[PDB]
Amino acid sequence: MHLNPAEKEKLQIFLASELALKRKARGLKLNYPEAVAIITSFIMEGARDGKTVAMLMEEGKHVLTRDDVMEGVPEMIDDIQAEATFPDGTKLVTVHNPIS
Amino acid sequence: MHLNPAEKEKLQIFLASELALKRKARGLKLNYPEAVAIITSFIMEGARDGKTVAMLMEEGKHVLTRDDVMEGVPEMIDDIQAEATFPDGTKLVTVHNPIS
Amino acid sequence: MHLNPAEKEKLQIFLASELALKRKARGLKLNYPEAVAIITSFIMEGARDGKTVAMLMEEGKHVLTRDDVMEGVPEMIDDIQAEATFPDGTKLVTVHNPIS
Amino acid sequence: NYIVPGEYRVAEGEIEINAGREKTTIRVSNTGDRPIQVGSHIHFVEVNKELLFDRAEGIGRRLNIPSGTAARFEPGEEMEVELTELGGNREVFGISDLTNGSVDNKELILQRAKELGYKGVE
Amino acid sequence: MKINRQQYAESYGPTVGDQVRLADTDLWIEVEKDYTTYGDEANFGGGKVLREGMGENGTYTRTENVLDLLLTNALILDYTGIYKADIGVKDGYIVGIGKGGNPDIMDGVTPNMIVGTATEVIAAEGKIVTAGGIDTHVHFINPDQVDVALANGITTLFGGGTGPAEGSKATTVTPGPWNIEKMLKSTEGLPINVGILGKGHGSSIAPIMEQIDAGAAGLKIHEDWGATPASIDRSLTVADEADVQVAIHSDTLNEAGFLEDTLRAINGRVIHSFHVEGAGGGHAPDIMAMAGHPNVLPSSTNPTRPFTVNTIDEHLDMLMVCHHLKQNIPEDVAFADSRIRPETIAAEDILHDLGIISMMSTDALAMGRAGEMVLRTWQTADKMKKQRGPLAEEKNGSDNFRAKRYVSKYTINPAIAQGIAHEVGSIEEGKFADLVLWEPKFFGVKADRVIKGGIIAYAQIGDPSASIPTPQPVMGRRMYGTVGDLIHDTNITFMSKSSIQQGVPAKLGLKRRIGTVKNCRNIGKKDMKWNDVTTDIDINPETYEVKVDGEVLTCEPVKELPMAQRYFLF
Amino acid sequence: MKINRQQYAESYGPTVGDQVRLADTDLWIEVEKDYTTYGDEANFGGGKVLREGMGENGTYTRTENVLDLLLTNALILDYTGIYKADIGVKDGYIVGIGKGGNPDIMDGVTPNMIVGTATEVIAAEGKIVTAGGIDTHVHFINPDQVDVALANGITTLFGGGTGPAEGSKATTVTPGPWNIEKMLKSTEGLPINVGILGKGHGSSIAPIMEQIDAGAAGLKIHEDWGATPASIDRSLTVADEADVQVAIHSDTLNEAGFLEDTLRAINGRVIHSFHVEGAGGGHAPDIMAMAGHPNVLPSSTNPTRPFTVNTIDEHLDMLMVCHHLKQNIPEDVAFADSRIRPETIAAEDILHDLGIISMMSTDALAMGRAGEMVLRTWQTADKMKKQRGPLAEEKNGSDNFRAKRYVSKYTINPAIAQGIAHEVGSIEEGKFADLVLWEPKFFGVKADRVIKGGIIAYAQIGDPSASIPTPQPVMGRRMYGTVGDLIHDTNITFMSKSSIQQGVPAKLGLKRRIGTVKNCRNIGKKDMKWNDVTTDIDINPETYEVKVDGEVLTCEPVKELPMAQRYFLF
Ligand SMILES: *c1cc(O)ccc1O
Ligand SMILES: *c1cc(O)ccc1O
Ligand SMILES: *c1cc(O)ccc1O
Ligand SMILES: *c1cc(O)ccc1O
Ligand code: NI
Ligand code: NI
Ligand code: NI
Ligand code: NI
Ligand SMILES: [O-]
Ligand SMILES: [O-]
Repeated sequence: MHLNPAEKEKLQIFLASELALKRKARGLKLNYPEAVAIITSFIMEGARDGKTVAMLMEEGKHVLTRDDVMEGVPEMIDDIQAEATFPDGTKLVTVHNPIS
Repeated sequence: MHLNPAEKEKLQIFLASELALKRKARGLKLNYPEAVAIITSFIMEGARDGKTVAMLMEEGKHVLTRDDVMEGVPEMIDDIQAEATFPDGTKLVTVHNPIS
Repeated sequence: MHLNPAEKEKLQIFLASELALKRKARGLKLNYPEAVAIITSFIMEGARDGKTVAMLMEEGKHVLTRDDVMEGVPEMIDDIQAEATFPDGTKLVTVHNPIS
Repeated sequence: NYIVPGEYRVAEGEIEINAGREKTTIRVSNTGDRPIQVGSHIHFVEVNKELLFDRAEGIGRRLNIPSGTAARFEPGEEMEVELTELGGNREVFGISDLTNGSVDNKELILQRAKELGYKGVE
Repeated sequence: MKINRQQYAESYGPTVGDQVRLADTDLWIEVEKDYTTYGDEANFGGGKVLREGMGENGTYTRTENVLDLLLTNALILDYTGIYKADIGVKDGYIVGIGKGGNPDIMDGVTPNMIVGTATEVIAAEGKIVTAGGIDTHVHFINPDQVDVALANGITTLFGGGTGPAEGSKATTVTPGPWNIEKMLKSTEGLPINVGILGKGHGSSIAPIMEQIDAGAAGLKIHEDWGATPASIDRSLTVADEADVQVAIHSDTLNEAGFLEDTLRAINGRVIHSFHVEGAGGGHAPDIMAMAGHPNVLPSSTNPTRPFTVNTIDEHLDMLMVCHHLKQNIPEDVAFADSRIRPETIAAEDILHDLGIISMMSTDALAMGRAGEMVLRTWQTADKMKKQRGPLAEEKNGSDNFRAKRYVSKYTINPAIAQGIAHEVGSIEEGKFADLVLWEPKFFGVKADRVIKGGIIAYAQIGDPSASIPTPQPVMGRRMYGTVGDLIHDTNITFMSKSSIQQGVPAKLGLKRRIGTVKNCRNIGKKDMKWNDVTTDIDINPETYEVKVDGEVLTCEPVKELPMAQRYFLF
Repeated sequence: MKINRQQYAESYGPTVGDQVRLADTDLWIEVEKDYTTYGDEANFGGGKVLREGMGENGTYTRTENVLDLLLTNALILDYTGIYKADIGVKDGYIVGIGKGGNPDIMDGVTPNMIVGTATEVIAAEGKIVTAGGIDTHVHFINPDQVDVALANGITTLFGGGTGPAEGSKATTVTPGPWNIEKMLKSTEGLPINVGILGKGHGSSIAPIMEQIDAGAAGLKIHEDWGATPASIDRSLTVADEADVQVAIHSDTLNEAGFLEDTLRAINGRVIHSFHVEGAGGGHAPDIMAMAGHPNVLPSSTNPTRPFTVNTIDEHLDMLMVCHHLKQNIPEDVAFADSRIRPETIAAEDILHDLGIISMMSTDALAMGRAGEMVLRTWQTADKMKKQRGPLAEEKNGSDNFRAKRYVSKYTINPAIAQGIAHEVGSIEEGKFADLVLWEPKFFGVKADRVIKGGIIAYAQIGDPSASIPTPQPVMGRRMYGTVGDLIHDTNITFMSKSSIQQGVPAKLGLKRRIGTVKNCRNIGKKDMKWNDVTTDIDINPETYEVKVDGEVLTCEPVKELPMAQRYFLF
């Protein structure tokens, strides 16, 4: 596979996102690390799909809403940042105030 | 996400439990580490759901039965212990003789 | 669970294979590490199922085809090697030119 | 009773910066063709040569703006700024090498400014 | 020119009278005073104050009142106050608390807090800064425990053990000269401050004392080695000669004595009473009465902190499985029922709030959680505010008095108990620069950056392959203070005076900073900051009812805690 | 007996005239010459040539012209040529490039390249071998950054920082004697070569110079510390006395001057201009004009490399969030728009292709990617071939001229700029054996094996529990060169002449190889290999149009790059 250090670390984000999505599916309000994991994995999968940085800046604000997360979690998350390999190489995505 | 060392380690248990559940779904009798992973992940997800320590001590004895696991595995597992964050903070669950 | 170093490392292959299978399911042509992960996890799950080394040498050539992967990926993968615990203990599987 | 973790409850009132120091308003012009942004704590006489203002009125002074903020001058832009007095020992070293000592040495500062072509030595 | 207070606090952190919520608790801390000069605040970055000829002095060499590091705009939470200041560090020590910058141009600069060519900058605006936690009940069982501790803001581990040997799994003991030497060598690789306890057991002085001369920093008396009148007496005789502290886990079984017999053996000498509530160990059922005595320095361990609806079920089962007790053997059930008591656990919450229990600690990996001493201190303070109200001593609607009482329990009080408060345990000039920065939203839960000896040792930081340090995944990671030989200069090995005089560090090749244990034998309860109450504690032998000043101390368990499921992935 | 060329290349790697594709790019390199004697090629294994009495000499002791290591059948890609040779290493240095084996029986053996009893063998047949990359813009923020760098073939990190402190997060600076000493000690544990930059800020010589005497290898001038005429002047006065290099991130804000004022302060002295395009920092909008001057050694940082459809969106947002800029504050938007310019980023691609920008670098964790300097160099060369065609200087349909121009940017040119090219930066006899083996299919993406000081430090290798090393999972892993004391002998700490003369290594207990920085003050643009062009660069202040020789330099961004989604899991 030839995994480099970042590829090994970022597998953890996907795994945490899978865990969080199972918790959401059984009706739980998500906590701070669950919410971050879901939005982060969404960004990295979007890059893999070949979306633009600008599409993901927009979409990342609509992945989770206030009624998906516990009290205070929207206000704890000022942004979420992720780097992934786009068709044009690694880029940084920053999602501002992802949960309104 | 701000993962601490325990949160990183415990992602591994969930992953091993997902692996074991896929092996069980395709008809395999589970082995010792598979059985432990499934029961452990069940306990940690129960805490996340907001069950009590006493509910999980009872439920953990009914997650896998003798006919789910290979010969000798019930007698190899004297107990399974896990710590997780309950609504009232971290607690230890011990499941005694989880597989009869 | 009593995980040894190899068991911990090999959980990563299963996780990468799950990631790659989700990318394939949403219609993406797979890349080099995705393709390797899928075929590797297939081999290790085959051993767990109790298939022979010779069955897996044959089957591993039919897990992914040219139209599942990006241009050049078939020619990048000369073989895939994996060790897993068969009913008769650890064995090495080598799949030659897995993607034609 | 909605809990925002770590939130502030600030007291009433306002914070007066540079309290008790003399304030001076001056007009400043960016005569150059590239933008110039000036921080709160640069000795004002030592700014970019192409800013035209009465250089004597920048001696011993800096911008009366919140600590860590900056005034921006677009190419060709003229605007008024408010200055406050430097404090502490009222000495400046380095920056443009116009002072290298007390800010009281107005004569010497302006002679160096004029020789090096800092605009507005009057 | 005036700045609105909301905007001021967003740019520079809070100032006098402003309040800040601690994590998702009900606890509010208020800025008591501020060392700044408004308009001359220090800050670092593009077009900011700390630039050459401006807020950075370009003249002075490092020796000339210049700092190695300035923490700008810190909100300090410490036994000494809750206040706003810059913190200056030099040669790995706190040298100045006040106002940093450049006296050339700024008013109010503290004279030894010059920002110069030699100065690094950490922005602490909007952070809470505390001393590193001092955990005095550590079992050295699994080296992975060190990162767990750093992640929750602990910087000093005092205790014992050789790894997962049964003696170590039960007791905070590194026994004898050879095991002590081996663990002092191991310590060279641990990125945290350390002190080692020897076995406080023997009927002759020499086998106990040779541990102190070998490099132990104190002793542990534990019932599993025989917490007998003789072992208690010989250990305190050694401790009084050697100037080190003795910790005790007393005879739960009352085999050779009841509590009054243990106190007679102690004979008025200073002692640190571990897990004084007694679920973690001690004379059944009345050990917690120790906390009323003037010669006792009393600590709790953390799993009883605070009293929750799962506490008893979790403890009874934990005790039964760890002691190999059988639910169908009546003596085993009677023992468990005598040791795990809702009456004493509930009263323990109140004794913390009243300043009668002075310290917290973990009992890491024996009966306690390496990374939850700080966490559970604040959960306890929060539960007490909800159930008892603001303390009578509070003003302005703040919880400052409670916050100073509780921060003292895991910073300065353990350091005083152990004889190490000359080096660590508080943000004061002249002490080692062990500092923890917290985002208020994560206060007491997950540390932002842990500074050890003036260099970051541990941080919550992101992808090492990224363009910037904040992209996911953000997790706790060892920083450059832990790497190569810098681990030696950023951490202290605390040792007895006698081992230092005898040259043990040179004999073993220890390269770490060597800290001297001292001034542990002529202290008492009165020396515990904000937690100095002596009183008659009565524990009813039939009902386990706790009384203080004829008042029954009872309290309800809670179903939910802050600093819990909002934060943790598991 | 004759061998078909396809079969020859499969067995021994390519020979004269054969071409090899670099990864999944359009770039082809051609073997220019071959040192072998056909039929006497060296190879190792069962029934192979390097056996006692055959291709291995059984007579000579190690001192007698015998190698410690032979890399057989390497395709070298270097500023000195693209050619086929054996590489011989001894005492951790490259001692021979030519033909290895046994003069007893083989023709054409290079006299000091005897394979003897003492010789290890690495098979390089079918591999491309390059010098280790030299990254001269490193922020030391997160120690996990070192493996990221090794995995993409970087072997030397020059820069500064103390971990995730705000000064370090912005600037390549280890400030002052104490922080420098602490980071030199930290370096003992980092498995890569290192040089530390001090703070290039001050109005007096002594506070700057004391950093050089403490063990700094150079200085960094950064606008966040005040990139003033005084700081520039004093730093270059120090550098000229000390024989170290100065890097500059100029005054973006034009606060104390425009570019012409910075050049007047420099006064013709040598300087390394970091991120010369200016997205990473510098006089807005015209800093990139620095790259035309004969006394400037100009580097790019990597996120602008090359110009893609996501570049501007990604940079504008990155700058706004990292500077805490608000989208509704017009001065913040004007600043961002003045700094992030498609006109200068597009022209930067062409200035690389023309040899006007001489070097690449990362800006690791401040505004750049630790593991993408090599990656993005080749993506840029590939994009330029697609858009501009083969360079006029090419022959035989190969891209050899472009490949030498581009490999120079991250190997020899940074090494010359820093004063360390006597030790590192190229595959030449007499230089340290820092070598990177690449499978062509992964060239510039993932290194196969990274050799440091003649021992493998890092490798892509599989399951450590397997019968053989290739079974999954194959990932980057630290090898024996990083373990125990061998980390000292395989890596170099680069230091000033003065710190070496003053005995800093012995004072601090440094065990690493000590490299001397020298010959940095009487070089210029003309000394940059294949990248030596001086010219008048005009940047239009209204349109940001770049002209060179009256020609507007414009270029389109691309939607896709090679060395991207075929390779990476994320
Ligand atoms: C196992 C080991 C200990 O040290 C304590 C308790 C159990 O169950
Ligand atoms: C606990 C303690 C008090 O003092 C009062 C009430 C509870 O529940
Ligand atoms: C955070 C930290 C930096 O150092 C840079 C940018 C952000 O967003
Ligand atoms: C870029 C550069 C050139 O020289 C020509 C064309 C593009 O797109
Ligand atoms: Ni105990
Ligand atoms: Ni204990
Ligand atoms: Ni820069
Ligand atoms: Ni930089
Ligand atoms: O204990
Ligand atoms: O930079």
